[PDB]
Amino acid sequence: SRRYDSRTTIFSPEGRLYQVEYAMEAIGHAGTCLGILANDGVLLAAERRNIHKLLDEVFFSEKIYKLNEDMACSVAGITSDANVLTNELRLIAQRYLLQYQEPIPCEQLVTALCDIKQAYTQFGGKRPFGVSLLYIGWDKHYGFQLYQSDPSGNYGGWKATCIGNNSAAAVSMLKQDYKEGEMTLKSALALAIKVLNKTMDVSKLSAEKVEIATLTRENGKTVIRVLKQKEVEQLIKKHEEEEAKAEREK
Amino acid sequence: MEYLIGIQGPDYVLVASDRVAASNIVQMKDDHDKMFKMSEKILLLCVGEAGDTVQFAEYIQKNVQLYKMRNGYELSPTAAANFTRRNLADCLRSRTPYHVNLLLAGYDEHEGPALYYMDYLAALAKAPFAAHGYGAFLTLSILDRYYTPTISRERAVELLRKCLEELQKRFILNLPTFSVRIIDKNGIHDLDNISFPKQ
Amino acid sequence: YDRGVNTFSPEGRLFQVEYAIEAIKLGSTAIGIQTSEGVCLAVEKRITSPLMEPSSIEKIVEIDAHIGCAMSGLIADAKTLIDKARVETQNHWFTYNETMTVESVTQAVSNLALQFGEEDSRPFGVALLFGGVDEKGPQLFHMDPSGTFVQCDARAIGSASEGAQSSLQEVYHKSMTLKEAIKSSLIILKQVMEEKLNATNIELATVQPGQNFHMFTKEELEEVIKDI
Amino acid sequence: SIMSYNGGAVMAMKGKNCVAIAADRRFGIQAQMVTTDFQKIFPMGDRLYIGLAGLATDVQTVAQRLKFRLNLYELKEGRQIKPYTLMSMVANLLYEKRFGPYYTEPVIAGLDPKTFKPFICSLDLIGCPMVTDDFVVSGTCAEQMYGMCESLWEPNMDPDHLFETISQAMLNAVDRDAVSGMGVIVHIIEKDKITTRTLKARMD
Amino acid sequence: SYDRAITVFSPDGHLFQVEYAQEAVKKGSTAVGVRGRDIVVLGVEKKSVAKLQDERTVRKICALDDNVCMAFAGLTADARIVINRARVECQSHRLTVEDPVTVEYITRYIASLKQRYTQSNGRRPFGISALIVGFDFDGTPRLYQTDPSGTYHAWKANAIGRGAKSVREFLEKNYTDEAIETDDLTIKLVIKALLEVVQSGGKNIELAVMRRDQSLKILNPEEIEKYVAEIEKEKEENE
Amino acid sequence: DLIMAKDDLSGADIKAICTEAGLMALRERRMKVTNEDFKKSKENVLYK
Amino acid sequence: TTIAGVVYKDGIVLGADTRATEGMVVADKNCSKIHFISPNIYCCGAGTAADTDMTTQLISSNLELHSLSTGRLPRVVTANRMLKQMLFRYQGYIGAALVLGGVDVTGPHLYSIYPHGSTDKLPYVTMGSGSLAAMAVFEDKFRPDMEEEEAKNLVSEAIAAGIFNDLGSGSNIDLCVISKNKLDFLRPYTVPNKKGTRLGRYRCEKGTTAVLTEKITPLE
Amino acid sequence: ERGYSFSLTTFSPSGKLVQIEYALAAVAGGAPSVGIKAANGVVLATEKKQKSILYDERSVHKVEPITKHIGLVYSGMGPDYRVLVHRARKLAQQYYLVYQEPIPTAQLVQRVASVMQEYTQSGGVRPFGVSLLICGWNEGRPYLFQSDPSGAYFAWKATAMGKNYVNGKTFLEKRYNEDLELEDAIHTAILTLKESFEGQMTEDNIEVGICNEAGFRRLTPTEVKDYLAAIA
Repeated sequence: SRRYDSRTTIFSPEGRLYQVEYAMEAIGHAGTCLGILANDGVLLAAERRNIHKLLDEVFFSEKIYKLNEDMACSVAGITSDANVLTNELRLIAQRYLLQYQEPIPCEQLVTALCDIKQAYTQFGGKRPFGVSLLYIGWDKHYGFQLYQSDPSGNYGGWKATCIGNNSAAAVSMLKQDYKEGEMTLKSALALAIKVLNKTMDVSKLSAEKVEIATLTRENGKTVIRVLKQKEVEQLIKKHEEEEAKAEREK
Repeated sequence: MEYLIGIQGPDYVLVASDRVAASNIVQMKDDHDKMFKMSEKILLLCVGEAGDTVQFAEYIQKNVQLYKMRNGYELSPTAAANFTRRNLADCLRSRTPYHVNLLLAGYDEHEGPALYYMDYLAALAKAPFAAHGYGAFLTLSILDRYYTPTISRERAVELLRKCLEELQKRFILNLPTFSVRIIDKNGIHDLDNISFPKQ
Repeated sequence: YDRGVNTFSPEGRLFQVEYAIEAIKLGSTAIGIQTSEGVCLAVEKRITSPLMEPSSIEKIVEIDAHIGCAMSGLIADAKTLIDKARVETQNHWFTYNETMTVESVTQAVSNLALQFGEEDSRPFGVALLFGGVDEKGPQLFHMDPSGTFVQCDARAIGSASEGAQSSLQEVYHKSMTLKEAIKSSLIILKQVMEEKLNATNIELATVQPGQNFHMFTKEELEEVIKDI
Repeated sequence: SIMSYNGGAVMAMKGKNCVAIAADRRFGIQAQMVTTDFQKIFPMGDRLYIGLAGLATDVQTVAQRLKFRLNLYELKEGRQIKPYTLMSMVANLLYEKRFGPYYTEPVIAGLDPKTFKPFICSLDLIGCPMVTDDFVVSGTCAEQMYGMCESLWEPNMDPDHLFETISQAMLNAVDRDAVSGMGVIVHIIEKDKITTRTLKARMD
Repeated sequence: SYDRAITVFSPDGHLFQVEYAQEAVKKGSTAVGVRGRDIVVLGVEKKSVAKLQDERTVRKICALDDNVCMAFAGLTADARIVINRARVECQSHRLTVEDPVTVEYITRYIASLKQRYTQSNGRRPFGISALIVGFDFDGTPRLYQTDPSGTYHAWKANAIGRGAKSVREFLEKNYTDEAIETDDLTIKLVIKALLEVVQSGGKNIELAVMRRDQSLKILNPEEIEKYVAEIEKEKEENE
Repeated sequence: DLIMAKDDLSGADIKAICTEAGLMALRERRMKVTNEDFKKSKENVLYK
Repeated sequence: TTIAGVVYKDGIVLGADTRATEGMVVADKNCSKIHFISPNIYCCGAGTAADTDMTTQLISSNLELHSLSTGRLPRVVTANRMLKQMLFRYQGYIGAALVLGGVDVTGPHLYSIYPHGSTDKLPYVTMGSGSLAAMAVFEDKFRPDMEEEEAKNLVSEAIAAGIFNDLGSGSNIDLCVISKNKLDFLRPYTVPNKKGTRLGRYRCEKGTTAVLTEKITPLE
Repeated sequence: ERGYSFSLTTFSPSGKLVQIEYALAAVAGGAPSVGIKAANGVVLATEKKQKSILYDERSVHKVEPITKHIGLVYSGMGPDYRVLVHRARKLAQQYYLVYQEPIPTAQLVQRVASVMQEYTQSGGVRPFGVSLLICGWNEGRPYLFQSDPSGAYFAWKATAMGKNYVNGKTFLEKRYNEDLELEDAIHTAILTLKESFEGQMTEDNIEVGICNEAGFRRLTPTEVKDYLAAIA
């Protein structure tokens, strides 16, 4: 009864963990997200993996999961493990609100989920969670935030994020087009449109294959704007006219 | 048994207590301290069943220190008060209840001062001036006579002087010395110990 | 080729306990000597770095006010057992108003020297030298990972125990004194250690019926070493 | 009794196209009042309130528990909650403590989320629902508010006569009561907007 | 649950996972720490940041009490777990005995947890190595390190992370008592040791000190720049 | 600018970029190699 | 509360009165004690209301589950066995005075359940506080194998006598008829009481009450 | 039961869940099916061949109701199908206990997908070899939800699962549209089932259930025999 045992916890004799890296290489496929925090708001971007013509789009949601009033998360990896994670995460934030009657700050939420993931990395032989996922949100102490979960339990705040293997060049692009706090909400959207236009190899970026949701700060509302498709269309037209204006320099 | 008063101001909180430790019929200790510093701007006093007071200080005090050391910053007074109410409300319907009756005193940078008010049945309250005990009765008329929401702190000290002068006038108890704190934007300031010379 | 950890041998022994007896051998040496005046004991610290502050390494730890000890090899597996042995001696003096004798201490330890298993994990990796003065005079005791506990009159352990036992049987007899045994131990030490013998390398622990508690502060070690 | 430990009165009244819920403000320990700003009517989403009366411990506890389950439900399903669903949720939450009962009498008053249909109901301390068309009451001074609403109610009511009727009912039924007084808060809601008025009650 | 023994002894007398989980420490960031006599100093090198993002979340130096300070190496998640448990333990000690928590107690707790963690049924050993610097009662600066085996072990200066042999060789030829005379010089000594370590651009040089009657102060990376500048000035004055 | 680019580049990546930039150079009949040659070579070697 | 049941020549006639008293005060004038179990089996409750409600909803859930698992019509004896086993497991703490009726393949079957777990099969039962009067009316004017309208008149007469006698009874009278094919359910059967129209319009005016603090919050 | 509790599910060297890929292959080796949503109702249809002429068609049922308004078919192995059907049964009744309201189909698919995903993580157990097609008419708009062994789920306008799902799907892309009636849905469903089955398709080789807004309805072999006049 031990020769069948798969040993997904014991270190490898190369020097690192073994199953952890392969969960990372399971992150690398089927997924490509980022967001752009650079004032008054923060956004998320997403690629349709099932962009087939025979779906319904009746969920009024996609990759985004509004997990509270003031936080959502973008998924990349195996989807339904993340549903297990979103249910547990939503329930964690809601029990915190039950305990204090004040909304949940974003880093102890992230560290709670990171301790859950490390709890299945550390002991037993259980299969690790093959899900990395993002975080947007608001607090009383820092404003708008961005966080990067990893299947190890390691996290890290960013100002311009990355999950999927197609988006490492996006991080190169985010550095080459880095701004010091300039999110008028049209500049950041045009930059995100430019990034997803270049990094995905889908020619000219059909707007049904993308997804953009924003989070702005209102006094009593903290609205999360999972925006509709027409503004995405005119955003694509704006960016393609600006690419035609930009290649007048040749 | 006794009562410790908690007068709230515009931008300060005036809390006080006794130095009295009851027994069978004897006053065992005449320099007792009921003050439990939760954080840099949140105090806590406790009166009730006298075995539960120290352990409440243990539970609440140490879990607030855990939050402060974990996340990097101080609680609001409101969330701390609600957390105390939650642990009371959970501890009520069991085989082991706690019997305490104390109000909570905090100060936010944004919300400013805040006064809360418990009971032995875990009820929250947001009060301008509150009370418990038997000194409650003889003192809230005097306090509700001379109250102005925009009152200065030396007037509050004089009002507390007056309130004590009506505590030593028609009471069946001793109550010789009272300690007095104040909370401001600067933190915890200890005022002088308020006694009367007897002989 | 990974078998079950609770498998005996084709020859008979076990495996993992035998590998524990192998795992003793890398550790540092130690020498204890029973004398009727009292039990003396010595050890080597094996100081590695000058950045390594020397007075913090524990080899002789204290079980009771009259029961001493020394550890070997792995440090922290020994620390658990030292803590628990102390607890059980405190239980004996409490429920009995008397001193748990050293044999009863070591019976209580080697009751769970091997309770290693998957339910109800690995075997421990430390050799222990137990001393003290009970009612039966001085006692010197030695256990192993396998729980095979025996009395020894002057046992030497660990990495240099071959020449230590041999040259110890050269010098030892029944009617030794205390200080003669102390310098007789540290001669063997500075034949089996690698570094120069000085004030910081070794540490002693002697417990007597007269010198009632095991007490050994620094710089009487200087007076003992300059007597060589 | 344990119901008469802190006083309390919650009235809900169905109008023509709108619904009005009101409660008292007083908080205190059997004969000693404490404050005049204790909240007993909670918002549960838009155009739907709940009122809680009885022992204040169970008031705040059940309000936070219900807010917990309510936000979990509205996050598991993107739509907002129907009032019968909320009634059944409160019934299940109270009935989980069948032998460890809370001391509260919840009153739900809200509009339809799809239409402008009003809705009122009340529950007992073990989870007995009761839907009516005119009014439900809860607290110590039951018989007073019963006399008022069976005296003054009309079926088809514009919000102004609704407001004045529930105003006179609450004022008179509270003034005959002893342990419950010290101000009245009134929520008069409709399809378009939500109005909150406070009345000039006797502060005695 | 999981009835198995992960860590078996070797045929030649080892624990594979205790000796081998030190490699994960060996392939992490470098961090040094010395004690002066009145001011304590430590800091990590090799943040290896993206130079264009947040940095308040990647902080490798934290505290458990107002008296004690952290550092670690290896992978960061196990450090996060151990720090959470250590905070709980030190505050629970404050619950009981009314002292500030002694550093020796919290190091014994961490090492004891680590050893009973390696001993137990199927729990993977912690591949970290922490540094626990604090100055308890009567102002005595002390500093201990940990190990995946679970051996708290008091030192005078640090050698962990990547290339710790080189760093300890520099501290070996730099054990001058003169270096711990001037607090500023001790700070500069940490800067020079970490300068004899990695790039040390003055970007990944994250250092924090405690003057033993205050709390930890994280230094703003302009003061560290002037420290590196005066170190380069003294290096020019050497010729 | 190129050292900072990849955190774990080897000499293989360096040879690949230093030759692909030359292949971009002789694509347009030039001798000297500008910065955007290295940019295109970086975006050709690494992320494809 | 006075519920009754009877078995005529083909099926079951159930009745109810919809005054939900709370102590001494009429708390409701229109309630519903005849509950759903299955498309053929119904139930009436008495005594503690919420206990009857939660118990009948649990048993209705379990029998819907069992019937959908099987693929046929439920049996009444299964409902009886589940109810008596549950109520005996609660040791008579839960007060649920139930009348159980349904039509199986075997035909009509009426059961009454007393809240400890004692059950009886009867042709006619009465339960509640004023059940004694309706049982008197039944024993006065019962004959075996009645027809439909006879049984309806009898049950209406019985619950009517219970309403004109009992103090916790009295409202408009619920009826329910179960056959092999036809299920009917009729709330306002013979509404006995009128109410006098008001003699003074005591209507207030737009502003007769002093207002201290207003608020307006718009919506969509 | 013994203390093992270890998941036999391991990522690949590449990063792939080999037991889920194999479970998808085991789904693909099963009996074909098709299900179509068409403005007023949802039609499910399976393909139920007896092995011999001996077998009975009144014993085993593919189309199976979960509530009074929620149908459910599969394409995989019946022995796992009945287990997770029974689980969905028990699960829907807890919702109806809590809220006293019939459960929405999206909430069913959430909870069933949570169960199946949570079970493929769980230790010493294989995944299910079953892909579902869940449907129902909740709150006016009818729905259609396909799940899979990997725990995921989707929402389709028309789809297929089983043998020749690619061929049936290419027939569905051409054939279906936005708006049809229930009869036309049955027409295109029996057409695409007739794409892959054997030549003799009778009142028993197929087994068809529909959904109305008035509730779920499971059609009989009577109307199935009525329908294959001017067949497909």
